This record gives sequence, structure tokens and C-alpha cells, in this order.
Amino acid sequence: TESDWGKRCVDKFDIIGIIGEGTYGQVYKAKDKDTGELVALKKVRLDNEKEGFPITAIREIKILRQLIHRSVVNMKEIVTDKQDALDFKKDKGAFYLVFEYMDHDLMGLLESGLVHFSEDHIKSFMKQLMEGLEYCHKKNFLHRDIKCSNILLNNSGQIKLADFGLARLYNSEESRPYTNKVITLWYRPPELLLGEERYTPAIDVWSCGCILGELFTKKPIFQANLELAQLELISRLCGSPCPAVWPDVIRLPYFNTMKPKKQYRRRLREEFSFIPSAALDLLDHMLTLDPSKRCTAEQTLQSDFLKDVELSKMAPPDLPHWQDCH
Amino acid sequence: TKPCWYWDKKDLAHTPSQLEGLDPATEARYRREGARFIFDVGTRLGLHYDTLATGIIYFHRFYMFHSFKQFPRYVTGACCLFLAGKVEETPKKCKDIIKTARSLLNDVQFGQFGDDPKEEVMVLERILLQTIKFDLQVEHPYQFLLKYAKQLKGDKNKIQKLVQMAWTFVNDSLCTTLSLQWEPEIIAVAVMYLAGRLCKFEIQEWTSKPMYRRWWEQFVQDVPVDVLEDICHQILDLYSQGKQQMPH
Amino acid sequence: MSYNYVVTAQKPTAVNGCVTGHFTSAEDLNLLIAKNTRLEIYVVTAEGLRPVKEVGMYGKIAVMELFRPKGESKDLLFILTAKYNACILEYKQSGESIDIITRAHGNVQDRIGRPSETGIIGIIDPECRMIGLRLYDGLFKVIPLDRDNKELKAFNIRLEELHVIDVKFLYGCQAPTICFVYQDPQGRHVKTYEVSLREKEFNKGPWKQENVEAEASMVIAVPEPFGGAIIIGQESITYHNGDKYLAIAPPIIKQSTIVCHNRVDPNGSRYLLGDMEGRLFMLLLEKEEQMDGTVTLKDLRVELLGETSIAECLTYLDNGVVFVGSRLGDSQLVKLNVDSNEQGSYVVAMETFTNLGPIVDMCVVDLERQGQGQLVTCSGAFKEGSLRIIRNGQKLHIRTVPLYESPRKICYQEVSQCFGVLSSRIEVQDTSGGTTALRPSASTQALSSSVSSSKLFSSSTAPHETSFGEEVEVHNLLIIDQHTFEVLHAHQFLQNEYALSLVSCKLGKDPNTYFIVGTAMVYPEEAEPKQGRIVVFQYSDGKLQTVAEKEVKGAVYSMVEFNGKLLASINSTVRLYEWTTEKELRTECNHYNNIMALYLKTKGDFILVGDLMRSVLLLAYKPMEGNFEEIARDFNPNWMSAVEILDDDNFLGAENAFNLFVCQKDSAATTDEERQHLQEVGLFHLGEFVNVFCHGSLVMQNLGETSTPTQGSVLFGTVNGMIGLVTSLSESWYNLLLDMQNRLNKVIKSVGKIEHSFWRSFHTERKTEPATGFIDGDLIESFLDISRPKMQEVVANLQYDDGSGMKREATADDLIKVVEELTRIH
Ligand SMILES: CC[C@H](CO)Nc1nc(NCc2ccc(-c3ccccn3)c(F)c2)c2ncn(C(C)C)c2n1
Repeated sequence: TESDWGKRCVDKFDIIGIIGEGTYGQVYKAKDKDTGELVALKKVRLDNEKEGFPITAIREIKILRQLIHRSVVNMKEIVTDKQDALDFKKDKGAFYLVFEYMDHDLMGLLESGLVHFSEDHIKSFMKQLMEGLEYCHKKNFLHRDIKCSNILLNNSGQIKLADFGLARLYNSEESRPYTNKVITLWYRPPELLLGEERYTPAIDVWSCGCILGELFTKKPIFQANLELAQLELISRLCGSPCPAVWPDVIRLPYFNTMKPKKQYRRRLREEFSFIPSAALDLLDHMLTLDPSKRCTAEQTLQSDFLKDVELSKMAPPDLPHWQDCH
Repeated sequence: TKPCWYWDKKDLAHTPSQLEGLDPATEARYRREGARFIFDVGTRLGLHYDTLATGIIYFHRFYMFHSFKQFPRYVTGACCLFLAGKVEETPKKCKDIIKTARSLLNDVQFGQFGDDPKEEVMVLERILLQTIKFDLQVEHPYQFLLKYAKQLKGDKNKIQKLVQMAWTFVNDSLCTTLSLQWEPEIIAVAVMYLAGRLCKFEIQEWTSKPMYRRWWEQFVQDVPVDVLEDICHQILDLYSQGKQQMPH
Repeated sequence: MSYNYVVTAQKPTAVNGCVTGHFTSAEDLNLLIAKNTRLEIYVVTAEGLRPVKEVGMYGKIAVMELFRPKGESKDLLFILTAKYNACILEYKQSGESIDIITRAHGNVQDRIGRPSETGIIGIIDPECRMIGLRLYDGLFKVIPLDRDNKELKAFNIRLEELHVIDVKFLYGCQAPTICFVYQDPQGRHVKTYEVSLREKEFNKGPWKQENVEAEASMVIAVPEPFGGAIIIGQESITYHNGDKYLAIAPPIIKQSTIVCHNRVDPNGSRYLLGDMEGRLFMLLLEKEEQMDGTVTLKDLRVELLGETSIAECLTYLDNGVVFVGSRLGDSQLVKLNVDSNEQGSYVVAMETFTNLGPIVDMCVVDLERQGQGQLVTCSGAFKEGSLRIIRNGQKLHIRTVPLYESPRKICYQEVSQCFGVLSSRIEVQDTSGGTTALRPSASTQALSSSVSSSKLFSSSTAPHETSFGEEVEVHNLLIIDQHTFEVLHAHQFLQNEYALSLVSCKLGKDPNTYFIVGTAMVYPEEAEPKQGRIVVFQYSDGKLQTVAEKEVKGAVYSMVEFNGKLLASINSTVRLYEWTTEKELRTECNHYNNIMALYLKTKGDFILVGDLMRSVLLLAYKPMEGNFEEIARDFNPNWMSAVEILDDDNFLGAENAFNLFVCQKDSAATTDEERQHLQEVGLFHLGEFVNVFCHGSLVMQNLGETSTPTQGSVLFGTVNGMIGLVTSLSESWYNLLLDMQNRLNKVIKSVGKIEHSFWRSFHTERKTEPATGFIDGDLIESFLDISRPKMQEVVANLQYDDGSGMKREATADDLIKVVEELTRIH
């Protein structure tokens, strides 16, 4: 049946090339021999035998079979290398996680400078992204790593999330120690910069907001190399963490340790005065220092900016495929 | 989409092991020992009750697809627990799991692990994952016992007694083949039903519908008493066979 | 890691801007001409220009303006670089010593902002109270010109109008006032604001906003005698001051877009306008003074003067002389006469300044068997299109071959003693239903001619409607003689067929040498071409014969000969064809993991693929198996403009951000992933747009060993006419030359006080990285030009190291030799 995973061989896919470097394996693009469907195969190596099957892959399998949404990347099946079939111990073969094939990644499109996003385009993009985040946040799973590389878009204008490698469930009533360093520094919230280990789902929201600004500027907002420099940049824009706005900042481990150059005032509305009013309000609330005051996904969808967007419209983003040639 | 992980009691006489010559009593004895091995080992380490159960549901499912005479049970058990730890985010190093096993196992028993215990276990992970059809997410009776108990109102002490006795029955159910016969929701209701009959409590009164004598039907639709009676019979059999008695 | 060296062989020639003033002395009339990264200062004589000074800046010159604040004797110069380096400069001359003073400097980049579509705009107040900058959408940046602002500190005023087309500081206002044309969904509008340095915000503008032509392009500040502004469009010119509104819409300007304006008479009566077809107009402000003593603009008139080179900037100098600054063709000095000549023209050319124009493609060929090498470039565009023959002379000797149509590709065919050149010309839909060319050109002045009769796409049934006046490209293959450069033959391709690739080679066991062209069928409706042809031609006995044609489902962007087979890129696909004994192309094998396979290069059985956005990929032909394999890809994303193979392990690429990078195989077999990961080991900000990489050298007149420490020659051509050279170094030589750069940068004074390290840092809108693996040869070659005190200062405490020891200090007279040897590769 369709459910008997891990047995079908990778022979069934014609390998087209290697689309990307992975965490636990290389990512290959392939075509299904039987259907012609283009798939994306991520390789899982248990030959390392340090810890056997990598947990990063275990999370991506465990979670993505449970989560089904139009903005969540679908794992179609798991296939294997040719079987020795005489002794299982000798087998050093590897497994492949079949995913749907997304045409482009958001970082790629911005870094190639080949995209121009109109207000209406950003609405369709952020609506799908935050609707997907809401599905996951309602299922009590946390992405813990949001980045432009991780949001994939088809040329059709559909958006999908594809980084469940660092995902874990969050229990509201029962808080437990979590890994402090979870997001790429550019999209890491102030709480995790100050080291809060019991983090809310709002860590992902901060990241999605960083993207909202990035789509309007085409340049990431907080570009730093070191954790202190990042807190400084965030502080120059959002304001310095202080009990006046973040009453529990004193409870966070590094508040006395990590001070910015000044106690800055928030300028987010001034430095982004070129953004539409509905969007700026979304950005201002998503980029709130206190995670308990930062808006949730459901609230972001019930915003003047994203509420009245028709998902059917799916205005494709603009790509200039022929003009680029010359 | 997703696989079917439940068989009928009658189908358990056609497990691979039974056909290779293991008698029904022995396969069940092997089933208890392997499950209790998984339980005791994980308890000796620091593991959440869900992690212990996940390993046991894995182990039980495994020997519905393979035979005990070719796969030594304590190696399998150790492998299930090792994977369960990664699945449930309570990870342990394989070497630490092996060490705990040596403390708890006879030298004869540790012989199953062969000359290189860690290798025999790590190598099995490949087979385990393919066997469980890469369906790693598992739900256990525990969450439903609490979800349903929370919706009951009455004497706190009487309600807690039902919860604790039932929680004890769930732990015992892991040793039985029931995890392979009935969904976890049904089990949570069955262990509640048993605690109710033994404590002479009438649960309907605590439910929101006090005149609804079939109290469970407001939690689990379409469950006949037939099923709840079979499950209870199977749980209490473990106590009557053993020298142990109902907790009360 | 990898070590490489990059030098300029020919400096940028295209004119990017030009201004006039009194910069060197309050007395002299100056002409400042800006080429990319280069500033040329001239003094205006009666015969022409006297050059006086030339400086380089560590930046692309984006803004260049002269102004004279109260208290200064002479004009000061403002320059803003494309990386937002701002400075105010002064000319100082002590007898024979000429130097440029940096009076104020700073970087005006904002941490947050959206770069505008129309680009950086810089303007200065008529009272020189402030500098206005339009860097980002929704914002206006003010640098106030007070004596104490030596750092050029500035503040942003919020601008409601997000999409601004053009802005100028208007003349004759009670307060500093800006007049801009902006675009919102309702069309384009002209709106005015007043600027307050005290309040640091805008105030309501002097005159009403009006809604202007949809394609309103340029804003002219009119001198105080008339006041107000003129708005130039595609069809109309309008004057907006207060309640006064004028509009002239002469049919002559509708024909070609006007791109440059300049003021002839300081009163504002006469202005110069130029258009894309090279026409030069006079805009006349016909004045009617009213009885009270006021001067009113009665009407506007436009008069055609003649033809110049397609001009990026115009500047009127004095008497009847005008400097035509051209980016697409040769720049000029032309004289305007009061009387027309017998042809009706008032414009007569005086001097012609060489501009290599955009170098679309180029090849190196030893035309005279000198053992040397000559560079033949595809240079210029439209009526300025030309071939340029370039040979090393100390100067470069350049022959120009006018084409009057756009050249696209060039390849040399020795067997035929001729070049093959792909060209396109502009025809316009005419009343016949066909098209008519604006002027005769190479493809129409060929001795013999032919037209493709291919029936491949003839089934059509796809409607493409034509409106009178719309432009079309007509593409041709030109056969050009290598001695005379006569157009021997011209082959016109199908209607709506674009020629994108050209090779000359033999295939298989076929002894004939062919011209092979790769075409793509372009229809305005298609975002991506879906049809294409590969055409095999033979040039024999003064006629081009169509030998074979292969239909493809895409665009044949690039083709390259590959061990007797034809390797071609068709959209995503990369394909290898065999040439059968029946003289037809047969597909052997394909590669599909590419977004768009824009550039191809080969060496042995290895292939390097340049994608539109997925950077460089190393492919291999597995001869035993007959298929392509993937050696390694650059997972870092870049928009590619040209690629070249340096050696079996190092690969060169050019970004559309004016950057250069080098990728290498990781060559460590610990994991397949390391092997498959190309490592960007070189990063360099060139400052030019590289269109073509070509292996060769023009200094091969010596053709001798023992003349260079560096090995290899990769010449490249750029849009601004700049020609450069890339060569490799040993670890020892690079570390020497690198250590010397850091010493030179501390010693050499930069114009604008721009840090050299910043200038060469890899730069996109999203990243900035320090340069690596590249030696700025133009910095190294400046050691010879610095004064002796500075030279010995450079070599102080400098210990040279090499394999086999030799850890010794070297003197400055030693280095003068080393650099002199490096000045010989170019
Ligand atoms: C998210 C991790 C990275 C993002 O980048 N890889 C990734 N890119 C996907 N799709 C985006 C993608 C990325 C790279 C290319 C590419 C590269 C070189 C040459 C030709 N193509 C591509 F044509 C498409 C994609 N579609 C499904 N998946 C699964 C495995 C989740 C995916 N994974």
C-alpha cells in the first residue's frame, strides 16, 4: 500500500542533479519514473553510526507526516538504496526522504535580484506563510528556525515551509529546558539572543517579521556576525531591552551581561516610513521585544494587511526570465 | 496515507514466531519479558513514561512482522528504546543503554547481544525503521486517561484513586498484546471502566450527563461494552496468572 | 585557496556624466567628464579641450556636480559613489604640482531603505545651502552645506510619494524648493515641496501639483528670468510655473525618446535636447515681456539641429561648441552653426573621442601571423555599432569598422579568411504592413545577401498583431573580410528570430568548416522562448549555404565546440549533439539541472555552466558511458554575466553586481559532498560589468618566457569599454603583492578619502565581504608613480618569503623592477 514506507527503492527515480547541500545529507532533484512527477530527494546517511539515524531527520519525518497544510511541505514517501538482502548487518545503504519539488527558494530569488514584490505580492506571500505557521502553532509544534532559504515558492505563487529539522513540541502549561541557539542569527529573536531557554512559539513570529521588512527593502534587516552586534542592531531599531517594555528581561540570563551601547528609543516606524500603513502595523507588532507582547499567528491573519487577501488570487511574484538574458 | 497497526486476537496465532514453533504461552512470555526489559531499563535511566511506552509499542509491533527465534528479544528491546528516545526527544546514547542492560541482565541473557552489544543494537535500527513503516508518532492511553479524567467533577480523592489505579492498569497493558488490538483511546476508557467496577464507583455521576449510564460514549464513540469487557478480562488475567493482585 | 591578479589594459571609455564650471580657477572654463571610476578635468579653449588633470576614485561615480558657496573664489566639486561614499573636492595648483583636496567626506548609506527604480539622484540648491539626495523610495536625504559639516552628516525627511521619477531644486524661490515628477496608480504628477533646514521637514509647495504625461521623464529648473520648470516626455514638453501652463507637442519628438538636456543660454531662452536616435534639438523659450516690467514665457518651440552620437550627457561649452558625452558610441565635440549646410544640418563634427562602447562579445586573433594577437570587439549599439581592431603599440592602436547596427557576437574562421558576426537592426512597422529601416547598415550593405526560408515554425496559427510605429529587431549573420572588413555577405534570420550564439568549427569526420548559429524565436507574449533553431551554414565562394537545421524547444543561448561534437544550451537543458555522416545533428546526451543555461565553457572533457541565478556548475562527459555527470556546483547564489575556466580546478565568474569570483574544487575525498562543493576562494569587486571572458594576450609580440612571474591570460570586455586581464599567481608572489598592497594603502592618498579595502569588498544589496584571492594590479602598478620618500616607506620592514627559504628584506629599487615586469603582461 501507499503507507508501507522504507521499502520502495530509489531506482524508481531518475536523478536530475543536486539542488542543495543538506544537514544530514545532500538534496537531489529527481523525476519519478512511473508518474513523471518532479520530486526532491534528501539523503539520510546512517552509515556514520555515531548515533545511527539522525534526529534531525527523525523530527522531519515525525512532524511532516502529522502536519498537512497547503503551506507545509509534503513528505511523499521514504525510499532506500539497493538492498543486499542477505545480511542486514552488512547493509550500509542510505534512505531518501521524498518531498515535492518547489521551483525556487526565497533567498535565491532575492539574492539573484530577480524579484520585485508589489504590496499585493507581499500580501499573498505573508498570508500563506503565517497561515502555515498558524497550522503548526495550533498543532503545538515549533519551527524554531525560520529563514529565507527555508521558505520555498513555486512559480505558481504557492508558498511552503521546509525546515522541520529543528522542530519540537511546546507544552503551554508545562515548560521545560530547550536548546538556546536555535535560529540563524539574522532571524533570531531578542529572547534567544539573551538566552531564554523556555521559549514561546513567538520566536518564529519575530523571524517572519524580519522577512516582512526584507521583502519591502530586499535587504535583511538585522545583519550581524556576533550575538552582541545583533542585539545592538535590533536595539537601534526596536529599542533597547529594559523593564519599561520587557518586564521579564531581568529574568533572562544575560540581561545584566549583554547591554547595548545606549538605551535606544524605538524608531521602527521612522526607519520604515516608506512601508504601507497596514504593513507597518504588522511589522511593528511582529517585531516587539517582549515575546509575551508580540502578536501571534492568528492575530497576524486578523490584521488589516492580511485579513482581506483572497488566497485564490495567488498573484505570482514578478520574475523577468527573458529580459535578464540581455 | 497511514498504515493500519491493529490486528484481531485471532490473528495472533499466525505471528511469525508461532509458525516457527513458539507456543502461544511462550510468545506471550517473551512479550512480557521484552516489554518489562524495556520498561525496567528505561526507568533505571531517566525516561518519560511516553518514551518507555513508545519503545514497547515498537517492540510489540516488530514481532508481529518478524519471529523471536531469529531476532533476540532483549537486543530488539534495547533498539526500540534507543529509537524511542530519539523519537520522543528523550535521547540516550546507545552505550549508556547497553550498560544499563548488563546491570539488569543475566550473563546468559547478555549473550544475545553477542560479542559487540552496541553493534548488534545499532545495526538493528535499519530493520526496526523499515518494519514500523517509518510511522514514528504514537499515542498512548496515558494522555486520554488524563484528558477524560479532567472532564470529571466530584470528590477529588475518589477521582484521584480512579486515575492512579487506571494508570497502573495502563502500565500493565504494555506487557499485553492489547496495544496491538485496540486503539489507545479505547484502552484509557477500559482501564477507567475497570477502576470503576473495582472501586464500586459509578462514573456517570461525575460526567456532564449524569443520566447517561454508558458514560464513556461521550469520550469514545462506537465502543461496545463487549470490547471494554474483553480488555478488562485480558488485564486481570495478568494478575491472576502472577502472584500479584489488583492494586486497590 | 587560490591566488589571482587583475589589471586594467584599457580604462573605461564610456561617458557617464559631464559638467561645466569654474573648478580649476575662478577664471577658467572647465569641462569635467566622468567615466566609470575616472574623472577627467579639461579647460575650454577656442580650438578644443586642454587636458589638465585626471584622477581615479575608489568608487563608481554616481553624482557629479559643481557649486560655489558664498565665500569661495571658485567652484567646488561634489561626488557621490554608487556605494554611497560622499565627498567635496577642491582643485589646488602650486606651480607645477597639481593635487585634489578632500574638503569633506562620509558614507551616507542608511541601514534600512529601498533603493529606487530611477537610481541615485543628486541635486544642489541654487544658493548652495544644501545637497539633496534621492537614494531610497519614500525618503529624501539632506546634507546641509554649513562650514562645520566636514563629515557630511545628513537627515532624512519622510516623503509620501514613494515612486519619484526626477527632482530638481527650482530657481527663484523664497525658500529652498524641490520640483519632482512622481508616479502613483493614477498616473504621473508634478508636485512641489519647500525644504526647511531649521524644522528638518517639508512645507507646502509654491505651486499647484498638476498631472503630467504618463511617460514624463525629465525635470528642468528654469533660470530666474522665467522661473518655474519644464517637463520633458515622450510626446510633449510642458512648462509649469504657478498659474502659468504651456504645452508644445511637436510630432518630431514622438519618434524617439529624449534622454539628455542642457542649458545653452544662462537666461534660459535656449536649451539643448537629445534623443536615442542621435538627433539634437534646440528648445527655445520665446519670451514676451509684459508692460509692467515682468518677463512671461509666451511659447515654446522645438527646432531640429542635426545628428550627433547617441548621447548620454550633453554640455554646451562656448561659442558654437558642444561636448557630446556618449555611452553607446564615440563621444564628440560638434559645432552648431547659425546657417545650415547644404543638407539642412546646423551640426558639423569637430573631433571624435574613441569609445569602445558596450563590448558585447570579442575574440583574439593573430591577423598578421605576428605571433602576437589582435583583439576584435563587438562594440557600440544601434547606429553606433562597430567592430574595433585593437593591437598593442606606449598606447593601444585601434581601428574602427562602422556597422550602423548592433553587433551581438563574433567568431573567427581562419579557413575563410573572414569573421562571422551576429547583428541586429531596428526596423519600424510601416504602412505597407512590413517594416522599414531607419537607416542603411551592415546587414543591408552586404555585397551578396540571403534570407532563411526555413519552414520549421511556418505552421504558426499563433496570432501576433502589429501596430504601425512599433519597433522590431531584425537579426543577421554577417560575413566580414579579415583584411578589408568589407561585409561580404549578410544572412537575415526569420521574422522574430533572434540570433543568440555563434561558433566556427569542424564537426565529426566532416572536413568542412562551418558557421553555426543558435537562434531563439521571440514573441512578446512569451516570458521564456519556447522555440529555437540550430543552423549550420557554410561560407563558400562568396555565398553562405544553409547546410542543416535542427529544431529545438527553447533558446540556444550558448554553443561551444566539444571534441568534434556540438555542445549547446537550450533554456534549462544542456545538450551534446553528434554530427552524422548524413550532415545532420544527432543528440547524444543531456543535462537538465539548470534554471537557465546562459553561458558555456569547456576544457578537455569538462564543461562549466553559468546559470542565471544558480552560479557556476562543473559538468563532465563520461566518455565510456555517453552521458553528462555533475562534478560540483557553486551552491552560493549569484546572477551571472560571464564565466571562464582558468585551469582544471579554478573557475572564474562575473556577477551582475559588478563583482568577480573564483570557484575551486575542494579536492578532498573525505566525503562526496566536499568533492561536489565548489568553494568560492576568490571574491573581488571589479566595478565593471563583464560581458565576455576570452583567453589570450595582445602583448604576445614578445611571445617569450622569462618575462612574467604571473601565468595565464584571460582578457575581458565590459559595458563601459573597459578591458581588463586576469592572471594567476603563486602563493609566495601573492602574499608578497598582498602585503605590499596593505603598505601602499597606508601610503597613498585616496580622492575622497575612500578606503581601498572598502572599494574592492564584494558588494551586493544584500552582502558585503572583504576581497580575497585577488591582487588589485592597478594598485600595485601605482607604486611606480608615488614619490621616492613614499616608495622607501612602502618597503620598510618588508621581508619577502618563498619556498626554499629566502626570508630576506628587499629595497624599493628592487620593487620598481618587480612592478615594471608586471606592467608588461598588459
Ligand atoms: C529547504 C532546503 C533547501 C532550500 O534551498 N533545499 C530545497 N529546495 C527546494 N526547492 C528550491 C530549489 C533550490 C535549488 C534549486 C537549484 C539549484 C541548483 C541548480 C538548479 N536548481 C532549485 F531548482 C530549486 C525544495 N523543494 C523541496 N525540498 C525538500 C527537500 C524540503 C526542497 N529543498
